[PDB]
Amino acid sequence: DISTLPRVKVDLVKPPFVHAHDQVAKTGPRVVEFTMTIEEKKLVIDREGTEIHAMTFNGSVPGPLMVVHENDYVELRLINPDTNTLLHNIDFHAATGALGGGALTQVNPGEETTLRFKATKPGVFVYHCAPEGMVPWHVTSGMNGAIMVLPRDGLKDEKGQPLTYDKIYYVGEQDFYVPKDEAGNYKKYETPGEAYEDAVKAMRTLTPTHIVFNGAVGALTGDHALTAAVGERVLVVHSQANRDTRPHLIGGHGDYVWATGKFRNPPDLDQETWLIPGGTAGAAFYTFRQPGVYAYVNHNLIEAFELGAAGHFKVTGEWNDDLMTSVVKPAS
Amino acid sequence: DISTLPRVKVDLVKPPFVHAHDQVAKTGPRVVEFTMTIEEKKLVIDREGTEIHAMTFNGSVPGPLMVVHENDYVELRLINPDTNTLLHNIDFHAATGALGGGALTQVNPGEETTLRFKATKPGVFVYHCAPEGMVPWHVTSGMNGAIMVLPRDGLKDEKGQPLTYDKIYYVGEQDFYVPKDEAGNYKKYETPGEAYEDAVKAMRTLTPTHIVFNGAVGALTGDHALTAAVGERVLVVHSQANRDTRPHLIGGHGDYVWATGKFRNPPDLDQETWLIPGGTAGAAFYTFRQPGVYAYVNHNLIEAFELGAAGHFKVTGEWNDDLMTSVVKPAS
Amino acid sequence: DISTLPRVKVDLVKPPFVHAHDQVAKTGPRVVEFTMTIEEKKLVIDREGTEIHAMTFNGSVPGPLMVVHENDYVELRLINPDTNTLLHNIDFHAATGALGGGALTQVNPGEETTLRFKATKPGVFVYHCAPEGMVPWHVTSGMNGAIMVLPRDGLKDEKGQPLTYDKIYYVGEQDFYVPKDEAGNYKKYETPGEAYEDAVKAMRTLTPTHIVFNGAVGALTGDHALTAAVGERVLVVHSQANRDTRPHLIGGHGDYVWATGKFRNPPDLDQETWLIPGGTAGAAFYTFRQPGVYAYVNHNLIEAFELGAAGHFKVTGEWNDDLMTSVVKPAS
Ligand SMILES: O=N[O-]
Ligand SMILES: O=N[O-]
Ligand SMILES: O=N[O-]
Ligand SMILES: O=N[O-]
Ligand SMILES: O=N[O-]
Ligand SMILES: O=N[O-]
Ligand SMILES: O=N[O-]
Ligand SMILES: O=N[O-]
Ligand SMILES: O=N[O-]
Ligand SMILES: O=N[O-]
Ligand SMILES: O=N[O-]
Ligand SMILES: O=N[O-]
Ligand SMILES: O=N[O-]
Ligand SMILES: O=N[O-]
Ligand SMILES: O=N[O-]
Ligand SMILES: [Cu+2]
Ligand SMILES: [Cu+2]
Ligand SMILES: [Cu+2]
Ligand SMILES: [Cu+2]
Ligand SMILES: [Cu+2]
Ligand SMILES: [Cu+2]
Repeated sequence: DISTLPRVKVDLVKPPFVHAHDQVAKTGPRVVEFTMTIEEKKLVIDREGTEIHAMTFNGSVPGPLMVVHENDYVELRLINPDTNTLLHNIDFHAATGALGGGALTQVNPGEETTLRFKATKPGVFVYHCAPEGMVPWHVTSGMNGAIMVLPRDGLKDEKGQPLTYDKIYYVGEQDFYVPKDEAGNYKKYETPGEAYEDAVKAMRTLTPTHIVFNGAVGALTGDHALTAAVGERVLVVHSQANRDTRPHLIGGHGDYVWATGKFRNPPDLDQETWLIPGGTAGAAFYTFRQPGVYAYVNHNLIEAFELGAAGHFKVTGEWNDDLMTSVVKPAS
Repeated sequence: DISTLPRVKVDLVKPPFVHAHDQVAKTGPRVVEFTMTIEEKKLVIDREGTEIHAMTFNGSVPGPLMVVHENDYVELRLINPDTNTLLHNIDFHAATGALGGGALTQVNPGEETTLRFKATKPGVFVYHCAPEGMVPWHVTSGMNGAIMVLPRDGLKDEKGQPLTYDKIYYVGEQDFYVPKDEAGNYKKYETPGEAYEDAVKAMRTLTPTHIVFNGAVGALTGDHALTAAVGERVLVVHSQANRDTRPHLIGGHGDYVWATGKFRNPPDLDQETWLIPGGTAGAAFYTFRQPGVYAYVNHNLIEAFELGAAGHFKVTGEWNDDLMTSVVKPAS
Repeated sequence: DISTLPRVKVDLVKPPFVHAHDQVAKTGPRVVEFTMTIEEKKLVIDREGTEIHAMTFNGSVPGPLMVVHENDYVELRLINPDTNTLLHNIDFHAATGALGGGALTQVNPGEETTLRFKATKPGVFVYHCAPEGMVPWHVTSGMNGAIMVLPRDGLKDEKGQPLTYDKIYYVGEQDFYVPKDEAGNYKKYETPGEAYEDAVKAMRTLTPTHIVFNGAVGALTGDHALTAAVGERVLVVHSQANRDTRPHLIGGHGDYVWATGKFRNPPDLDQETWLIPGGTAGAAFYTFRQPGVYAYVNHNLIEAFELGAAGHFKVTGEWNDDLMTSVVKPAS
C-alpha cells in the first residue's frame, strides 16, 4: 500500500552536479517526487557561435541526474509549458512497461502529467524523450539524461566490500547533427519546427557535427572544470542516449568500472578506456593519486579534440615522485 | 567412431522462428544433418520499393538459426543450384579449421558439398558466406545467419542454476549499402554481377543506407510482431555479421545477457542496452512483467527509426500498477 | 629507494615481434630502461603507392611493444632528433599523473628527455604521442604503440590456474585519414606540416581511408605472415589508439580474451569476436588445433577486406578430421 509510504520531494540540480542523497539507505522504501519542466531554447554549442534549437529537460543538456534507491517509487511530475511548440514525453530505461513510461506521458504544450514507477533494478540508466515518429530528433536535440538507482546498501567492489564515493559527477555526452548548406556552413532556423526535414537528412549521414559534454564545446573547462583532491574517491556517471562512447581519464584510470552501468554485476578493474554503448549509462570509480590537470575524453580523439568531447579535472594536493617523475627534463 | 552415432535430420524454419529442439539434451552426441539451398533473389527492403539483389541461405535474410548441442557433429549439405550466378561458400564461426569451413565449401552454380564439423564450444555464433575476394559484398547482401550450440545441460544463470526459456526468437540485423546516383537516388541492376563496382564504392563509405531486422524495414511489425505473454521467459538471439549493434527492449530489459554470446561465461544482469560487436551473435533472456506493445531496437536511434532497425513485441496479459502507473493523465 | 634497485636495459624489436621477457618474474622489482627515437618518415600504405608522412616511435607503425612486470619502474629515454620537424611527447595509459607523462615529455627537434613511472596496474595499455592542440593528428599519423605490464606471477585463467603462452605477437591497428581532392584522389605533400589543415578536414569526416595492421595493407601476409604450430599457445596483443575494432581469427577463436586488456579481471572464454574500444589494448590467447592458413581480421569486413585490416597466420602440423572434414567435396 503506497499511501502509507513516506514521500520525499527532491529538488534537482544542474549537471555536472548531482542532488544530495545517501549512498546507503537510511529509510525504508519511499515515493521520491521529482518535477521537471520541459524547456525548448536556443543554445550556442561551440566557439564559432553555432546555434541550435535544443529540447531540454529542466533547461540543461543533459537533463539532471535523478538519484533513488532500489525499490523506491519514482513519481515524476512532467510539465510542458505553453511557451513550447512541440509534443514531448519521457521514456525511462529504469522502468518496466508502457515503453518506459513513453506511452503514458505524452504532453502537448500547456499540459502536464505525473508518472509513477517502481525502481526494481539497480544501476545507472538513461531517460530520454521519445515521441511517436520524432524519436531520434528529440534525443539528438538534447532531450536526455540519466537516473541512478543505488542498491539499498550502496556500491560494492568485485569481492563485495563497500565502495564509498566522496564526490559524484554526471557527464552527459551529446551527439549533435547540425544541418549544413552545400559548402559546409551550419544553417539557422527561427523555430525548432523549421529545421525538421534538414535535421532528418543530417542525422541520416550518421556523422555528427559536434560531440559535447554538458551541452557545449569547452563546457567542463576553466572555471567549470571538475574538481577533486588527491585521496578522494570520485564517481563519474557518463551517459550517451544515441551513440557509442569510450571514456578515458588522461593521467588516470577507471579503478572500478560498470561500463554498461548495472550494479548487480561485478565491476571491471583497472580500465584504461571502457565502451559505453549508445542508449546506456555507465559509471566509473576513481581514487586520485596525483595532483594537476586531467583531461576526461571520449578516446576517439577526433571526437574529443576536433568535435568537442573533452573536459577537465583540476586536482589539488601533493605530487608523488615514486609514481612518476621527470629524470631528465626536455633539453639538447 | 562417427558411424555408430545416431543421425538426425532437422528441417529448418524461416526466421524469426527457430526449429524445434531440446534445451537439455535427451540423447548422447549425434550427427545433426541440415540442408541449405542458396537462393539469389530480388528483395524489396523498404517502404519506397528499393530493390536489391540479395544473396541468401535458404531464401531468407538472415539465414535460418541452426540449433545443436555441445559436442554434436553438424553435417551441412550446401546446395548452389544452377539458377544462381555466383560462387558461394560458408564460414561457421562455431567451427575450428579451414577458415570456418570456407576453404572446403566453394560451390559454383550447379554444385553441392557436404561439410561436417564438431561443435566444441557452446554459444551463439555467426555463419556467413565468404568467397575469396568478394567477402564483404556477399555478407552485406544478406548471406549470413547464426548457429546456437547449447550446453548439454542447457543454460545457466550467474550462480549456475538452470535458466529455461519458454520461447526463442532469432533477430538477424542487416546493414545494406545500396548504391546511389549523384543526387542520392538508389540504383537498380538486372543482375547481382552488374552492381559489383558500385557496391564496393558504397561499402567504402562505411555508411549503410538501410539497417533492418529480418530482411526489410517493418518486417517484425504488425501481423509479423513477435508475441509473448506476461510471465513467459523469452530468449532473443541477435546477430550482426559485419557492424556493431546495441539492442534494447523498449519498456523492458535484458535480465540475463550474453552480449558476445558465449555460454561458458556468466551472463550480465539487468542490462538496459548491450553491445554486440560486428561479427558476433548475442543472446538476451527476458521475463515479461507487463502487457502491451514493446519496441526492440538498435539504440542508435537514427539506425532504429530512420534506417529501419526496429521491431515490435505484442505481449498479452495483466497490467501491474505497482510497477508503473499514470497518477495524473496528460491534461491542462 | 630506487637507487638500490637493479637496472636492466632492454633493446626493443620491430612489431609484430616482441622483445624477450619472462612471463613469471625471476627477479624482484627493477628499473627497466628503454630508449626510443622518434622518426618522421614517408610511408607507402597500400598497393596503389599512396604515401603519407608518418610519425613513428622507433621507425615503425605501431611503435614497439614494451614488456615489464607489475611494480617495476619504466624509465624511457625519448629522443627527438633534429632531422624531425615537429614537437612530440608521450602519454602512457599505464602511468598515473601528468597526462600519462605527456606534460613532462615535450621534446622539440634536437631534444631528449627521460621519464620514469611505476607500473602499478597489470594489463596491456596504449601509449601514444599527444602534443597540445595536435593530438588526433599525431596519433592517426601512426604515433602509438602499447606496453604490457604482466602480473609478477604471469597470466591466469578464470579459475586462477596458470596460462603460459608459447609465442606472442603484437598487432597494432591503424586508422589513417588521407586527404582527397574533389574527385577522390589521395593528395601528396613534401612535408608533414603542409598537410595539416587538409588532415583536420579528413579526420572530421570520421571516415578512415585505410585501416591497416602493422603500417600497411598486406603487411602481415606472405613472407610476413604470423606463424605457429598445432599445439602452440599463442598470445595476440592488439591495440587501437583511436577507433573501435573487433578482432576475429578466421577458423579459430579467442580461448581466453581480455578484450579491454586488464589482467586483474577474469578473461572471457570462447569468443568468436571481441570489441576493443578505441584508446585500448586487448589480448587474446589461443591454442591452435588445426594446420593451414588463418586470417586475423577486424570483423567489420569492409574494414578488413576493402580498407586493409587483415593479416594471416600460417600454422604447421597435423589435420584433425574429427574437428572438421569435407564429407562430399564440391561437385555436380
Ligand atoms: O527558443 N526555442 O527554440
Ligand atoms: O502546463 N501546465 O499545466
Ligand atoms: O552508435 N554509434 O556508435
Ligand atoms: O561510435 N561512436 O563513437
Ligand atoms: O552492467 N554493467 O555492469
Ligand atoms: O534475382 N536474382 O538476383
Ligand atoms: O546443385 N546440385 O547438385
Ligand atoms: O563495425 N561497425 O560498428
Ligand atoms: O556502429 N554500428 O552501429
Ligand atoms: O561471450 N559472452 O558471454
Ligand atoms: O620524411 N618525413 O616525413
Ligand atoms: O636529440 N638529442 O639530444
Ligand atoms: O571510435 N570509433 O569506433
Ligand atoms: O567503429 N570502428 O570500426
Ligand atoms: O579489462 N579487461 O580484462
Ligand atoms: Cu521531446
Ligand atoms: Cu531508449
Ligand atoms: Cu555467397
Ligand atoms: Cu566471419
Ligand atoms: Cu608526435
Ligand atoms: Cu590516450
